[PDB]
Amino acid sequence: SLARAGKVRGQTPKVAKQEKKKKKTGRAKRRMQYNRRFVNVVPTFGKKKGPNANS
Amino acid sequence: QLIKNGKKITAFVPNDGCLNFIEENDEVLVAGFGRKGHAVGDIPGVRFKVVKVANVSLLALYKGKKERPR
Amino acid sequence: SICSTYSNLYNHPQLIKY
Amino acid sequence: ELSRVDQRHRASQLRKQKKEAVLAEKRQLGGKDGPPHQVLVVPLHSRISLPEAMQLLQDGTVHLNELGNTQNFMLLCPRLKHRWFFTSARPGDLHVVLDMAKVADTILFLLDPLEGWDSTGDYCLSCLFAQGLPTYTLAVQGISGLPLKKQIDTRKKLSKAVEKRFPHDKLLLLDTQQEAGMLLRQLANQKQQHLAFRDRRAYLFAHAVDFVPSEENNLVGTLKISGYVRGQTLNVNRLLHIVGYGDFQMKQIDAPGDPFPLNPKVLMKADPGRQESLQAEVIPDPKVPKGTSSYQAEWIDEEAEAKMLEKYKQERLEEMFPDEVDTPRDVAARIRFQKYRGLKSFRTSPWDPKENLPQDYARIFQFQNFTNTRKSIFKEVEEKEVEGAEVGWYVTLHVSEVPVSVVECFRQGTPLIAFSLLPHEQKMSVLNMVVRRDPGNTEPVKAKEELIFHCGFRRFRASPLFSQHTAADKHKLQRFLTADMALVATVYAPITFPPASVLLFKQKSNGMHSLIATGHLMSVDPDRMVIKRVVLSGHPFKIFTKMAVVRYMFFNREDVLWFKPVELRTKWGRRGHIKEPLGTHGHMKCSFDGKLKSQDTVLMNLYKRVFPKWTYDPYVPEPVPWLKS
RNA sequence: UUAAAUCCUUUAACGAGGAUCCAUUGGAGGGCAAGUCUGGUGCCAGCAGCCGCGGUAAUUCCAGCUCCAAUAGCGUAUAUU
RNA sequence: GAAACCAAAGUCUUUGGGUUCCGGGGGGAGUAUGGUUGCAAAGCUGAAACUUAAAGGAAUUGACGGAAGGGCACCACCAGG
Repeated sequence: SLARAGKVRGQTPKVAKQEKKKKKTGRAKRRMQYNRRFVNVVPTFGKKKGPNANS
Repeated sequence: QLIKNGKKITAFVPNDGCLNFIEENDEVLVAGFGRKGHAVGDIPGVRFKVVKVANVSLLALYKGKKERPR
Repeated sequence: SICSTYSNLYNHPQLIKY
Repeated sequence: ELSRVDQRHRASQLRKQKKEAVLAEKRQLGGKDGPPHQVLVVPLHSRISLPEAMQLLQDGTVHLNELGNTQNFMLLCPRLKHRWFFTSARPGDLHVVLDMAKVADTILFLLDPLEGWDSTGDYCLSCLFAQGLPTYTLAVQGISGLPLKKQIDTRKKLSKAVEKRFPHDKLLLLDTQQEAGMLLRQLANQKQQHLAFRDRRAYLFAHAVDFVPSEENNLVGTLKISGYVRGQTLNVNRLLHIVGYGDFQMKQIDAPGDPFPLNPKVLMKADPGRQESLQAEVIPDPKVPKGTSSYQAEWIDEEAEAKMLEKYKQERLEEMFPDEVDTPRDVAARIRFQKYRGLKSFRTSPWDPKENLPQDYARIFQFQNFTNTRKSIFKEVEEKEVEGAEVGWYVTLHVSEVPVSVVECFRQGTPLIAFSLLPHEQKMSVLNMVVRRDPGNTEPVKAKEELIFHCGFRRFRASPLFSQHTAADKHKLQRFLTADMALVATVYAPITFPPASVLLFKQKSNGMHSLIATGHLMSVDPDRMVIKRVVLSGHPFKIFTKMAVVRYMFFNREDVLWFKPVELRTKWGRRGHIKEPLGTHGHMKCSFDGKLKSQDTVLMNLYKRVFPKWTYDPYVPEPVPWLKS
């Protein structure tokens, strides 16, 4: 009774990944992190927007 | 059934579709769940989980990184 | 005559007994 | 247990038991009493020259046997007290490799130093992995013919490249004869990987083949196959199957002298008539006025490419929409879907397994209790001893009825093996085999396509059915072979006992076999129901509270009345049923548990039982060497 | 350099434009840092050390994008503190 | 002091007057076994495997009462049409 194995993994639509430019790695990534949170700061009255905050 | 002592135990195969990689009379490497002898979460009476099936890992088979012999 | 059928049970394979 | 000396005594007793079992297991193979140690050799890359490794590996005493193309030899030494039979096989050649690697005790893979393996080597290695690996030894050829600064880096890069297929295994290089002796000593003492299908039947490798024709015109004669028994005790009354040429009965077994003894004519048995198994693959027994109307009378080359792209579009419309088949507006729906019925739930709704069976099941065999019969047969194989020829004996087999061309194949270079079957194995049944798709090929495959099967020492063309691998009584038909799903192929075939490895190939073009699927054999029974589902879609175009008027699902009025007892479901999760048709066209009233969206779509599921086609034939064409495009 | 070599160090020549000489391992409800995003599934498959998520809008599943942590390292099991 | 309460249940992170017994999440279980005493009943000492995300202690409000009292209505009754 019931007991499917791998129903949804094999049943989900297969979408290939997009091709984007490579990320900076190492000290360059830490530089890009630093000048995003502490250098080009945006004035906000309550700071209600996160980094991944969408809609 | 374990080799070194002969005990019968039950191991939970973690991910979806990973059960099809295990066959009867296959050599498996098994580790615990993490609570050191305690049944973990939703599964009653199971202390263990499968790590390797036929000398390749379940994670490599799940991600399609390796093929298993038989 | 909507979802009704007769479906007689015929021509079964020969089985090897135990 | 306590009492430390008694605990150590228990440990010593367990040590002695395990040591006795291991030493008993290791005496059976490659020695004075046992059969010769068969070692097959595959060079994975095309740059590797196999004859150089073979003249490096031959030197004890060698006996250079020969064939039409292949050159395999017999090795004997009393220094290691060991007896070998070395054979060669080339990758890409599906026939030879897959036919005689299923009898070798040890496989030796050869790897070129610079790259890991060729594409043909990868294809052959995937087939060998999927068919069942014996004990394998990795070896390389061109390491010592390099500068040392390049030698160390080449070994490092090669060990990096190997790890994706063989996770952790040592590499033994062959350039000198001393290295060959070390490799021979390594192959003499190895942890043997025991393959079950070899062990539960009685297989044989043909060391010499003779033909005595009864009549030249009939092209039929007696085979004399001489070789070493390696499986179980070989019984004359059992049938014999040659892997590429079918199953048929034997006549006589005799024992000549051993041509290759480690430390240096009479017949054993002839077949009785009654006790011999009968070769029968199938069942033997098959008043009104002139003008008034009824309304008032109630008061009284590129075609294959186009088909391939059509198959691609069909597979694309099968995955993004699972089983929706359009209702034809020319034919009435109750006529085209006459044999389809509605199930309340696919798991719990009853369906008689013997309800409406085709005439093809009147030609096959069923098992009353397959597990019990398998257990009894295996118990009679292992626990019982039969008066036939034991393993390790050099015997000659007189087999009554064979075609001539098989002998011709043995003179072309193709290897010949023959295995004695289990009882009730020549009969035909419906094999259910669980298979998953190999990522090497991406060709779309429908349900009843014609595919070539390698199901455990058997090869046959067949048209399977693909189903979900569930635990319920009913299993839904899969119209296409999905890549990540593990599916069940259901097809008519001679019945064999698990465990058995299963390979699914497809004839691509120019005799090139493409590996499309692999897996193993599940329990065999024709009672495993395969259900084809057809989904009819309709559009709810007048929405009120809890009820709606739906069009385009049918087009007649009696078509709605025919499918009235079948309930409708909804892509947004609603459940309902048809109340009444209103239009003379396919307009109908449907009640639901909730209110339908304007964005919504009603749909119903119809179910029928489908049975596989009878396209079984043991003949399979010989593959050409495999190559990439 | 060294018994003789290898490696390190020193120096001839060739050797960098992003489809490259391309960095991963885990996670994104809370504990605990980072999505009420989109598609599929529908107490099923599954996730989840714990609390809990999934029975048709799933912040927790399977995937795409994005984001977070450590980083040539990151997980999991076990003993111990 | 968690509090109800307590001149002790105080002189406690400003923690040391002497000393005896005894507890370590809830079950298994005061169970099995062993020893000992008893005519017996049983008393004393006393586990493990396994199971479980809880069990409890103090107080704070009051849906719901099959708890009780009053009041109102010819969309309730009485006498009637």
